Amino acid sequence: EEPFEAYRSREVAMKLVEKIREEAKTLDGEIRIMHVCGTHEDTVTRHGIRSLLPENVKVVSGPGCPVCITPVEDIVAMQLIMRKAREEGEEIILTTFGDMYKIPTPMGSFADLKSEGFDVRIVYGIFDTYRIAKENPDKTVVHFSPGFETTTAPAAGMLNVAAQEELENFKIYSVHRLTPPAVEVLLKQGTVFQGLIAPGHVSTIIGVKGWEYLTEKYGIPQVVAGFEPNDVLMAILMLIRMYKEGEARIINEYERAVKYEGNVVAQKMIDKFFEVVDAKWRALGVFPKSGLELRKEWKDFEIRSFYKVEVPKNLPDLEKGCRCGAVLRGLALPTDCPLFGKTCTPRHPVGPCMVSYEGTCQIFYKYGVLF
Amino acid sequence: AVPGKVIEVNGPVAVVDFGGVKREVRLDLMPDTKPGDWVIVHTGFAIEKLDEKKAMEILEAWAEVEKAMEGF
Ligand code: SF4
Repeated sequence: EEPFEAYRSREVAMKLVEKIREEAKTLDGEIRIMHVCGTHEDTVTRHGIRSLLPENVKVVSGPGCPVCITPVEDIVAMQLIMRKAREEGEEIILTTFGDMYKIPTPMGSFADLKSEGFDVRIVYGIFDTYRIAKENPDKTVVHFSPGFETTTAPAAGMLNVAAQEELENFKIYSVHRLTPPAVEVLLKQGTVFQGLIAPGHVSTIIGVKGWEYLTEKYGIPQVVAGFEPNDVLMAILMLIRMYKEGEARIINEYERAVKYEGNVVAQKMIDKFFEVVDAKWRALGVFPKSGLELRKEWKDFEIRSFYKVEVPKNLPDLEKGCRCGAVLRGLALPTDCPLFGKTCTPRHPVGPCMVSYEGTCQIFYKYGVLF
Repeated sequence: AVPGKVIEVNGPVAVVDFGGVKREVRLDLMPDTKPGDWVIVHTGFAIEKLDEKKAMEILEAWAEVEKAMEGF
């Protein structure tokens, strides 16, 4: 039996829902709460939480989907590198997460690269890539590495092990991203929210400390939350009270898994190999200081250090008609998309939001939301 | 995202039990992990420990302070 049963008790969920309703009655206007975690959206939609909530309490879904926001340029670039490598005699084994594998671009996906005869393997984590590198010294093994802080930490750890053993056929195409900088940008570009449900797993890595500047700089109340429905319900309840009491602080509802300081070992490992840079967010634009690239001292671990390719200019981020940009910004839900459930489906997806496991569109589709 | 119980530890690798399914997990981010620990795993790596005992203690401590400040 998994510890912390109270956090997944249906009876507790009922009382929290009832409590939220009461607090909302005496709410002056409307409260808009945003979360930036696909797992949170999954919890929310799967348990019909938006339905259980008062009319004046809205849960907005932010860009909490690392694959969705991976730029087209990088995906196509990895494809060109695969071709150029082969042409130059060097054979490469490419690893990628399952959803990124089917991510569309105006010139094909990694699945198309596979069908053209390239060794493209689906992995569940960077340690898989590592073993593959071990078992194939004669080949250059590269993992197209996307992900927020929670996925970047294991990448950092594995790079640390590779550098010690001096593994030389183990590379990555870094498209790692930072979450807080994206929340800041959304705040400044128009997404309106009065409270934030900070991502629980990302917070495990960067701690409550990693989110504090947003409250000190923008005066917005935050709750670091777990992923059980009660974790989210609790976070919503707490944000409402803070909003009503005019408080501006961060509450660590996920105290059981998140230290205030975060995971220092992970943090140092990340700082050792990566450096912050401005970066593109598919369908959203360029967010300053929001991405990670390998430091010069470690250029040898980045596959791009070994192959210069030129990605065709002007590749559109999305297919015509896709509102994944509005969905990612929390400005619209998948049901506000004319294509949702018709032209666009997991089977025949139009945009990245429908392909990704963490995609808000896939999540809505998967749980039969017809709305 | 389900937590797992560490049943085996061998250097940087642990065997974690997730509802009867056992998988190998890297411990690089949680070096002091030991058999019996409950951990959260992401993409093959343990990222944090779950200590219900600790959590219950903090709760009781908090209640004791409030109970005392209120009159019980
Ligand atoms: S349903 Fe499809 S097409 Fe509409 S935004 Fe979501 S992914 Fe884009």
